[PDB]
Amino acid sequence: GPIICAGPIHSNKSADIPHLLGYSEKICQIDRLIHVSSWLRNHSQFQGYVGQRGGRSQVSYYPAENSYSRWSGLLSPCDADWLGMLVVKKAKGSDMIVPGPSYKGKVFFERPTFDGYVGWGCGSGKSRTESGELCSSDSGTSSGLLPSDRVLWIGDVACQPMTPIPEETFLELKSFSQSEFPDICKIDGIVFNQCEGESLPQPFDVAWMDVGHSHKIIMREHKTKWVQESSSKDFVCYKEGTGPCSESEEKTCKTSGSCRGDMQFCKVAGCEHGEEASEAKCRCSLVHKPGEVVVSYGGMRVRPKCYGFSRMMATLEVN
Amino acid sequence: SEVQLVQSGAEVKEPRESLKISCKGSGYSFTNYWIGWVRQMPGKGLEWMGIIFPGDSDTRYSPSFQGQVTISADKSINTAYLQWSSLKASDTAIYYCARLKRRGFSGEGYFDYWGQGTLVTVSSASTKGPSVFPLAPSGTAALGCLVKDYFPEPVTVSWNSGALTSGVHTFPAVLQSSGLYSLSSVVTVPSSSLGTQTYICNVNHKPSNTKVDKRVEPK
Amino acid sequence: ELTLTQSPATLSVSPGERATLSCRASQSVSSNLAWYQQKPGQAPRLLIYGASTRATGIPARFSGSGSGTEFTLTISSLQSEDFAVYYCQQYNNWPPYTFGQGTKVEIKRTVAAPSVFIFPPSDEQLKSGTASVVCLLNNFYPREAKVQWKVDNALQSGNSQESVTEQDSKDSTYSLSSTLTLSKADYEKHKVYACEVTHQGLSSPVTKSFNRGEC
Ligand SMILES: *[C@@H]1O[C@H](CO)[C@@H](O[C@@H]2O[C@H](CO)[C@@H](O[C@H]3O[C@H](CO)[C@@H](O)[C@H](O)[C@@H]3O)[C@H](O)[C@H]2NC(C)=O)[C@H](O)[C@H]1NC(C)=O
Ligand SMILES: *[C@@H]1O[C@H](CO)[C@@H](O[C@@H]2O[C@H](CO)[C@@H](O)[C@H](O)[C@H]2NC(C)=O)[C@H](O)[C@H]1NC(C)=O
Repeated sequence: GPIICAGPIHSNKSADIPHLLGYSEKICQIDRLIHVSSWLRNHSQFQGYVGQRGGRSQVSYYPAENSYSRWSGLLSPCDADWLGMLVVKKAKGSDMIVPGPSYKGKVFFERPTFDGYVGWGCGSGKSRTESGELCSSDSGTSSGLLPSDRVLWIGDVACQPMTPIPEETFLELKSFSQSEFPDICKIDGIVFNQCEGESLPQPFDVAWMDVGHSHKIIMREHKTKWVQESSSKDFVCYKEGTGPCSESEEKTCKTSGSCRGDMQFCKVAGCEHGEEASEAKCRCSLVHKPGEVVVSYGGMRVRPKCYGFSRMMATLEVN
Repeated sequence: SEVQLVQSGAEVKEPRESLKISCKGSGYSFTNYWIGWVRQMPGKGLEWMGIIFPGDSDTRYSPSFQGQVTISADKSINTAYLQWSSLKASDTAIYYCARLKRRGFSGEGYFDYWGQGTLVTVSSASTKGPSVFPLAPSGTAALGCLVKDYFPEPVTVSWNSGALTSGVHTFPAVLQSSGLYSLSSVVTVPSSSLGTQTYICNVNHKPSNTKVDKRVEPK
Repeated sequence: ELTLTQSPATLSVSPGERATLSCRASQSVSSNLAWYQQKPGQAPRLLIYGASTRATGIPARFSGSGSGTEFTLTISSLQSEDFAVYYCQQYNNWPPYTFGQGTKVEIKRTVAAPSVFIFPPSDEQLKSGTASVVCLLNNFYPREAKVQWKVDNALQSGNSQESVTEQDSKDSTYSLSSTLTLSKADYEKHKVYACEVTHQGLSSPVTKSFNRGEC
């Protein structure tokens, strides 16, 4: 289900996509896949929208049995991009498309890579071939009001506001990863260990975290703990049936203790209920997720920007 | 063990037919508590019909139902009953049984545990599959399907074989005076898709083993 | 000589707020008053007996008060499962077990005007010998709406039926269909078929119409 807003029923492909300043306003655009729509328009000159009727909850995932997608409040890379936390960059010819997903008919797909996040788009009237390598014309996409299953998010991924770590901690994490995967040479074309002879690039499923430096920390043995911290971004503010509150309304609810709220919002930021002369006022409620994830790895505890399990392309040592 | 009242299943009868529905009590001393029956006509409130004390089969009826129904009990099988000699169309309703809890000499008791209810449908019609008619269109537009003259409930309605679910309203069936049901299912669509998108409503009536796919087109 | 009057018939209230429902007996029933809850699609269940005693396993946010003729059911902070119908019941005087007519507790939202559409009968239905004209009111709030059929300006009664959805899970609105049914012969002796809709969200009534056999 959605964080705030049920799936869009757009009426035309030409409607503009406004920039919205409020957090809950942004969340509602995310619920409606307006951010992926905006990405496609910027980068592929796509016309219109993805997510018609279905919204974010009906996106396709690889693998399809996807743990974090069950929690509407966990952010995907595209979600985090819209919130300014990272950038899903337009794919270049050198970015490798992983085998496994069902690419045929897709209009957008995205995967984490070793050093970032990459998206592949299609222009108006086109969709992806079975291999994902090319866009071909597809009469099923002519309306420009496309369903959510045309959007493919690769990986079991959760993004979250990060607690930055110093370079010294990154370099010790990085050395621990190297010691855990001594046979890997490159990942997604990025040197991981020094090698001479190497395999061809191969699909590689791995746990990883993005800790905000030059590349991800990939992990074999690691521990995670989820704790609900009830920070201000863990709540959204809306009115029943009518969508997100404005930026200034949201700021009032999350600073003054004077708005309606669910129990956890009352418990943390304060709430006031009843009475009113007329019209329902703003309410804030807890976003549905396990909380904030802390990763134990190599003797360190880190609150990463993103954490996930997903497929990348790796070469292996040959000797 | 907790108190449970389990009623018999839904009934479909013709006018002037007889009908006996049942309510089986478990988890308590059956002979020692009144059992009541409560009628709920479609879209209306609750009306008390009568009570029976299974210990000695003493009965009390509301004046509204006295002489119209008979309430009985069989304590050998912990079951209470409600029955009609000759049903009318206006007996279509949900019927609940409920156990009466008495506390003292001042009042008459309240209903502390309820059965799940028995739907009774009275129509002179026999099993019949629906006719499906387009609601032709007509920013956004509305289109739909009129699913008319079927019996009994239920029909199921989907759009584009289930690919289209958001923005659909399938209204509750109405039991017409002909004894047949009718409903409409409508959906909101972009006007610009009228003529480029195909909209088909799939209507399935299991009691008549009928499936109908109806394409809904402009003009 | 014994009525139970519940007010209001529909209580529109926001999640987390306190709700107060009242029951007035036309004559004293002491404390012998019970409250029942009926959730959508479910059987009623006891909430309160003896005017103020909460039944076993009922959440603590439900309380009842009163004695004599004026009774209250209070829900201290409404949860999503509390939007339901509530019935009061008298068990003091014969004929006992008088039920109130019910108070529906529904989700409050800003007024939303219906989008109104009219649908003429299909050729396929006309060739079956009957004609159904459908008027659709989509996604409005509150529930109260007036739909009147005019057949060349003559107001119709007795040949129409309405059907309404439940309050929608996501946007908390209602939708409504009104179906006018005529014989084919009756359909064909009139020209103008019109649906006229009155609703709080509309500054003035809205009429949707067509002419038999023209577009
Ligand atoms: C598709 O292109 C859009 C145009 O570049 C881009 O929108 C731009 O997004 C940025 C980042 O969110 C906004 O940046 C600034 O907005 C306000 C001022 O209005 C500042 O207070 C913020 O701090 C922020 O710096 C731009 O306003 C916005 N521009 C427009 C014209 O909308 C989209 O982000 C692109 N889509 C994707 C998926 O990247
Ligand atoms: C495409 O759809 C949008 C959204 O409905 C239209 O924008 C609305 O237009 C109506 C008038 O037709 C205005 O009253 C609304 O205020 C507009 N809403 C917004 C959010 O802008 C848009 O006009 C449509 N485009 C075309 C070409 O019809």
